Amino acid sequence: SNQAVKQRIRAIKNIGKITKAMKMVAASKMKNAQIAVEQSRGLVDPFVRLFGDFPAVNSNKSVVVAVTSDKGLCGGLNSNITKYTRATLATTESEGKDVVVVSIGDKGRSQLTRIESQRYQLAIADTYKVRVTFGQASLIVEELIKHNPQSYQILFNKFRSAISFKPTVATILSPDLLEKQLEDVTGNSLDAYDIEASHERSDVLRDLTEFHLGVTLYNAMLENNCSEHASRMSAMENSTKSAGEMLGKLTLDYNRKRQATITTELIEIIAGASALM
Amino acid sequence: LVPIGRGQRELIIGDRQTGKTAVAIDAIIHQKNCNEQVPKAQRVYCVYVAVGQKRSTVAQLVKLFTQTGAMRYTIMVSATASDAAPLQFLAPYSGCAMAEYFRDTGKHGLIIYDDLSKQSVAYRQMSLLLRRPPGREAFPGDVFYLHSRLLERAAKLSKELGGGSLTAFPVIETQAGDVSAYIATNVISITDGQIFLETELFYKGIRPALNVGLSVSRVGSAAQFPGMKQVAGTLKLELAQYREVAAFAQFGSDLDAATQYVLERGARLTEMLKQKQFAPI
Amino acid sequence: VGLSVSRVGSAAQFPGMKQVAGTLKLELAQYREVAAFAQFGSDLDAATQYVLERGARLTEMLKQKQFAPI
Amino acid sequence: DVFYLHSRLLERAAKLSKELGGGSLTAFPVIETQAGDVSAYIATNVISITDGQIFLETELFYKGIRPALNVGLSVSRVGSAAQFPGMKQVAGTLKLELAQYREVAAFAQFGSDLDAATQYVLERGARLTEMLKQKQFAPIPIERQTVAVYAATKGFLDKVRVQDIVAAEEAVISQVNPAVFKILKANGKITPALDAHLKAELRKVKLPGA
Amino acid sequence: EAAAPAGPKEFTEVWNKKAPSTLIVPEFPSNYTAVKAVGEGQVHGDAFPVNFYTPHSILSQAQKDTVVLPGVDGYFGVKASHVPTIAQLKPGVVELHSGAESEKFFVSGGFAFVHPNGVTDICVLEAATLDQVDPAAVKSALAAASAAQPTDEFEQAANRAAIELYSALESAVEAKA
Amino acid sequence: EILVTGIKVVDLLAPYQRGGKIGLFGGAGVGKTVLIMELINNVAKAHGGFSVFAGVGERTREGNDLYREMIESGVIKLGAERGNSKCTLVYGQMNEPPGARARVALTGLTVAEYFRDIEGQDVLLFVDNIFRFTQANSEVSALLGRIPSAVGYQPTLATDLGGLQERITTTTKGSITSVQAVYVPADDLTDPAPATTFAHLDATTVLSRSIAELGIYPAVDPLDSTSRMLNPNVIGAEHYNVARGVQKVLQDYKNLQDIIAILGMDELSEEDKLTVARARKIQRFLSQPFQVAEVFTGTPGKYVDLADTISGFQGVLTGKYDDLPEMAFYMVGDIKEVKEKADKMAKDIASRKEADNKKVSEELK
Amino acid sequence: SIAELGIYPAVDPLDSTSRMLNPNVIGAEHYNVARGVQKVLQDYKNLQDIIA
Amino acid sequence: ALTGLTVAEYFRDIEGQDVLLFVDNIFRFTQANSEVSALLGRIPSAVGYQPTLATDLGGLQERITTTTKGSITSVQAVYVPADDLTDPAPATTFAHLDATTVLSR
Ligand SMILES: Nc1ncnc2c1ncn2[C@@H]1O[C@H](COP(=O)(O)OP(=O)(O)OP(=O)(O)O)[C@@H](O)[C@H]1O
Ligand SMILES: Nc1ncnc2c1ncn2[C@@H]1O[C@H](COP(=O)(O)OP(=O)(O)O)[C@@H](O)[C@H]1O
Ligand SMILES: [Mg+2]
Ligand SMILES: [Mg+2]
Repeated sequence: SNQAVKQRIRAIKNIGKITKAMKMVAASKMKNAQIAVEQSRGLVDPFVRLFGDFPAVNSNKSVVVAVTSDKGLCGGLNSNITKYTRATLATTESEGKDVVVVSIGDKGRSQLTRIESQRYQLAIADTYKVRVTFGQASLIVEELIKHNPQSYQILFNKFRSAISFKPTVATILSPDLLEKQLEDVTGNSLDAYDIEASHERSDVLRDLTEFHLGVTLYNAMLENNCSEHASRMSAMENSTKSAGEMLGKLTLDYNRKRQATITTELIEIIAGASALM
Repeated sequence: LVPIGRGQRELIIGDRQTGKTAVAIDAIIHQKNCNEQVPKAQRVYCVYVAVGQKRSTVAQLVKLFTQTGAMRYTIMVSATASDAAPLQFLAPYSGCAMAEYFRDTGKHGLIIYDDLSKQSVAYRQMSLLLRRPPGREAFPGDVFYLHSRLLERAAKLSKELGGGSLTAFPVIETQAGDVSAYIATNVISITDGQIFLETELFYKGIRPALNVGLSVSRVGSAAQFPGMKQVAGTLKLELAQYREVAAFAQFGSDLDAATQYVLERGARLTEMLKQKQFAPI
Repeated sequence: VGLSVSRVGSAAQFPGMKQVAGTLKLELAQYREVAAFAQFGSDLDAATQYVLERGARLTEMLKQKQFAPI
Repeated sequence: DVFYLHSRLLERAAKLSKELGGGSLTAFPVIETQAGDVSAYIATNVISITDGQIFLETELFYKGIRPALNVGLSVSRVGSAAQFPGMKQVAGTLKLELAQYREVAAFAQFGSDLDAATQYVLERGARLTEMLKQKQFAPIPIERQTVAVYAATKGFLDKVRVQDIVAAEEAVISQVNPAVFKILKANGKITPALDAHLKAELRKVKLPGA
Repeated sequence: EAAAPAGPKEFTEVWNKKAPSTLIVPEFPSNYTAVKAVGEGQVHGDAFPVNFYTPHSILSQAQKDTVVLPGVDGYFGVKASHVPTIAQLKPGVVELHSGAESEKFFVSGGFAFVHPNGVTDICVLEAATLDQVDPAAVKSALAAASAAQPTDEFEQAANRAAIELYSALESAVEAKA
Repeated sequence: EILVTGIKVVDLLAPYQRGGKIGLFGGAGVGKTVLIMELINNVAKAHGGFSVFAGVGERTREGNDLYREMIESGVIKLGAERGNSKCTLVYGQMNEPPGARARVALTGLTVAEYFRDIEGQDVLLFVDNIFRFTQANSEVSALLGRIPSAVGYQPTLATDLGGLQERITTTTKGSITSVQAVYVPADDLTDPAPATTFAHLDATTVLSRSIAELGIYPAVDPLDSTSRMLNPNVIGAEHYNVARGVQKVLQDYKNLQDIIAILGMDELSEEDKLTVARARKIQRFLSQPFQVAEVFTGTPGKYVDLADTISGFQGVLTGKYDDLPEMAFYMVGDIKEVKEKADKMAKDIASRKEADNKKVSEELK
Repeated sequence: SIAELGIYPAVDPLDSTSRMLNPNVIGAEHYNVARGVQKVLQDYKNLQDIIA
Repeated sequence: ALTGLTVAEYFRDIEGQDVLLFVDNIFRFTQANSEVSALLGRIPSAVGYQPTLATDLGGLQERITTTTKGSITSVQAVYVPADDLTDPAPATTFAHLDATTVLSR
């Protein structure tokens, strides 16, 4: 029973160096993937200063995406997104609107089914294995365009810094299925612009909203990956703290057992010798 | 998983209130169920040696062996806690001598020494009061010879001597699952098998709380049922695969659709080996 | 190397070896501090990976071959 | 017989009956503990002799919370419902608020998730544990402790942030009219007239956190 | 017709009724942009802000005075207080000028907006500097792109985009200044 | 036959026998005197026999406390009403020499054995710290010229303890329900005196200090407290299945706690999160206010009936009360009071103000 | 630990030593394969705390 | 160590000075007194030490004090046996210490 404690110290110390490695790994991945996150942050801005921000609009059909992580030591990031999924998905509910929920990342596949199982249709996963590219987000936008709602919702975590990732809902409306219908006030605000397309405005907005979905989906799953790495860096920071305080308790209790072992073996030896002399 | 032949001594070692007696009472009650069905030559006569127990604990067993009917074949050698320390030291030898009658005259015996760890405390008391010099924890030097003199009397005799048999079940109580004790490591070294009962498996629902990874039988496939030799070879082959995958999948990292198969199949087998209290199958 | 010391120390070292062992033991101290993270190879750090690679070089230096003293 | 050594020692600390004079003897055994190990031999001997314990922690003492009284472990069951009645009227709320402070520090040892009602019990607990810590070789009378924890378990100190509470309670003891200390000492507890004058007097107090 | 006037502010107000109250409002893409379209200003004479973006880069964000954009009708130019425009770009050279110096990015196509406040947001996928293209592989690929001509209008439309992008790349690489 | 004690963890997980030896195992400050006083208050009034309190090696202050509270509640009557008393006290408290504390348990046994053998009726024997008997014989045995046994004890620990313990039984002519507090010396349940006295009891209620430090009182370790009554042929399959399911959930949480302390509850399965939430609720629900603890806790105590215990714990097992928080279960009687406290905690989530003016404490009231 | 895996004979490959394991006794083609097998079984044990 | 103490006590009590005493490895003083207690056939106390450990240490350390004449200030190197501060030799020494100066690598 004195060797159960020594091997438990062995287990806690190897766990405490594993988590300290994974903290530095997450910190290394957070800096060389922030060099790709705030590069892609720019292209979201022309579409929001062109189309605006219309989250609570009365869509007939809506596809909501919660883009989450694939690996699992992120520390309550994906669960916070799973709760903001229903927190922003009940604020849409005004007339009995249809909703399709979709998860990007393996840890959203397991977590939305507990709350919304009949409204689940697609799981995109293995997305951060090599990297995130725009052709990939384009294909995910294509399969979100196969069924064609009137609105899109993307739920992710905006990578502010290595401390805060306050989560974000970004909204993308189908071209004149609801978007220009949300633009017409005493005329319209979209009619200021000269459409310089080949075909009509109804097709330049058709192309323009697929490009907006691809840009928003790319930036969402890039910001979510960088916030995942920083959340894992903050999660394995508390794991080495816990595996150090548990190690210190176990080291103190081992010192007690070591002292008691020497005392009890000594008392046995003295009692053996005193029964002869 | 840990089958037992006739003439084999098998240690039922476990922590404080596991199912140690309940394994041994079920081995005795089951011999009553088999003695009605076998011919007269291959009937097993059981002896339960109760060392250092309560006197009302053993009165609950005479009441259980009567209302099952196992008392027709059972001798109970009862050296309770109020008996003198030489009566509890000597009661495993008295019960072995009452059970060696059936071994020496061609019949089959089953001796159960409940708490040999309480016989050695009765032996330590006399040895320390006869001023014999103490050794490990306080025990006399000859406390290995105390138990190996006794457990080696459990034998399967040759056919010249009658073909008789005596099967021992020493019971050893550990303190915190610490099998590295003095009396525990002696009887582990003497007996052939080992039925290690765990208190953490007891409360997970797994009753009999048999640690299938630590429980051995040195006779093994030599003296088990041939109808279950070809089935329980697969059973321990799968439960060995169940154990390491559940150490990983309780963290909750990832699962692999065949790693998912072995921790879903091994849960079918773990629930299969559960059992009620006094119903030997 | 972390637990082996000499209380006499480098006052009784071969000079010339003292020129190079003084930075050898510092490089091996840095490697021992960043050791057991070499299983993270796909998870590269580009500043500790250099001292990890050089520590793996130098631990392969000090190996010998049994009654061939140098 | 090292249990008997201390048991036959501490059993002479008694409260005698009126036929024996009514005298008393209060014992404070002191036991040094190694690294916080309360499960030692002599420690668990004297714990099962004495009527309570006062646990003083190194993690509270290093932080400057002095006296470093482990409130979750310290206990005194024979002296309870035998203490100062005004302090008994005030201090149950203090024990409960330090209990909830211990609960929400047992939940959040790192600060990032703030409920803003958990922030309230954090701020009240940090105010109270600044209230109870005091300096050496200067004991306080019980009415000046009753008023000082009355001014803290209620409002009257939430203006003061977390640092200036040591000066805030000194300003409270100084600027409160010292008749209410005589009424609290003489009456034994805060009467509703005294509660009225005490709620009144704790409003004309110039707190240093402003 | 616009009976659901949403926004960050309306979603903040309605979201405090159906979600649990301890949850802070989810952020919106509006909260990280200080520049809008209807917010007048940002002009200051001759130079205008050119937000030349890319999915994997930000190629320019400082103010320039004239931008040549390769729209689908043809190359057009943007001076300071230009008319509002949503121009789809064919594969061509976006010329950024600050004076006599011109940086020539050959892009892959993708839209380019001019807003009422004079901000211009060129938004293309692959926006290479014309330095880093070789003049050999373009006709080398167009010889094959003029060969595989199937009836599959998916593949034929890809061939049309291929020959048109490659032809524009050729006509932009022989015509250097 | 079962002995109902009105304690949730005792009646559910290790139920007591009406003629059984009961042990309360504890480590200096975990609550076995408070448990033995609550068992006195609950059991020794419904049980219509005589009581013997053998105080062995405990505080003299506690003997005076029990004597004065028994004179108050009329269990002990003074003067000419003395024959209507129900309890007799035998005291060998911790100021006594080692020879007195080594024989005073035999005096209390003799008083109990007269009522069992001659009056022929049921006795309640409460022995506070039967460990002090063993410790007193261990003080004595050094000077008798004996070679010491393990840790420091007499060579005759098992036989002295067994000779004392085998007298405390129910025979065919009378009953002795025995409750013994057992001290464990340095929170060491493997010490030879507790490990020897474990085999003499029918129900061993082991109190843990880690349970007590979480505020859970009575600090009964539910995975270390056993009975011979937890058997479906004795208590019925409903009670037995609820108790084994409660123990299965608690053991599963105990296996998860090593992961939860390091990786947090964010790494768990949803099945694991469900069993951690349910096990925290059934850990808090095993705690109970005592009527003898209300003079220093202030919370009035609750006697929880056994049927209410079984029904409430079954409901928390099946998932009928996952709507309720964790702290609604803490220090309540039965499942009606969980829902009452859960309405009240929720109710007090708003009501925190409007003590601003309109007082009875302005200057002329 | 080797026996609970089912590897029988449960010989600990790292802990089992011999004085016949010199290359000038059993040759180099035996010595280097034995030392290579031991090195692979050792860094597997160093990885095994992170596989689990 | 008592011989060094006597040399220091002459400077304190006759010369009237503020003396410095350096007990190099007070743990070796403890270990030496433990050996002479083991050799005189005394039963060892806790972990392995002399039964008189606190008084054999306090007999040395209580002569290091300030008198009315002068003082002795003692700078004692402390070795901690198994990196265990609850070992009885450093736990008995640390009761007497008034300051620690930890020298770090
Ligand atoms: N297979 C089983 N299924 C259900 N319950 C069991 C089983 N085996 C034992 N138990 C229960 O566990 C309790 C302990 O059993 P048992 O008497 O065998 O303990 P033990 O190991 O002999 O310990 P001790 O010798 O201290 O009594 C018993 O009350 C019994 O009801
Ligand atoms: N049921 C309970 N409720 C509240 N406090 C308790 C309870 N049981 C024990 N305690 C606390 O534990 C302390 C020690 O209990 P006690 O029974 O006196 O210790 P011991 O187990 O050593 O006899 C008591 O003073 C009391 O404060
Ligand atoms: Mg038993
Ligand atoms: Mg007590």
